[PDB]
Amino acid sequence: TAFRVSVNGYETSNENYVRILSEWGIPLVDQLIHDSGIESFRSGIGLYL
Amino acid sequence: AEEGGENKSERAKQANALHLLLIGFEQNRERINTVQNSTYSMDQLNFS
Repeated sequence: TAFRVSVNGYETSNENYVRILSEWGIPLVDQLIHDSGIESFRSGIGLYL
Repeated sequence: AEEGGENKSERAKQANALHLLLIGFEQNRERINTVQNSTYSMDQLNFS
């Protein structure tokens, strides 16, 4: 993808969670949900029914 | 005193590391946790 998320021990998981999200923001989450495949599942079953 | 030096032999070497490791262990015991491998940084350790 178009992200360079770097995970480091400089901060805790929550602090990295705050830092990582603050660095990039919501657009990173859009890819996360897209990769989850849940949206495709809704279209799949919906298309069939 | 017995060895007359810290790095004068392999036996003395073990004392040298032990002498400095024990000195190191006691000097910086407040920066060391028990089990979990502590992670720090310049900001977290005040290094300029």
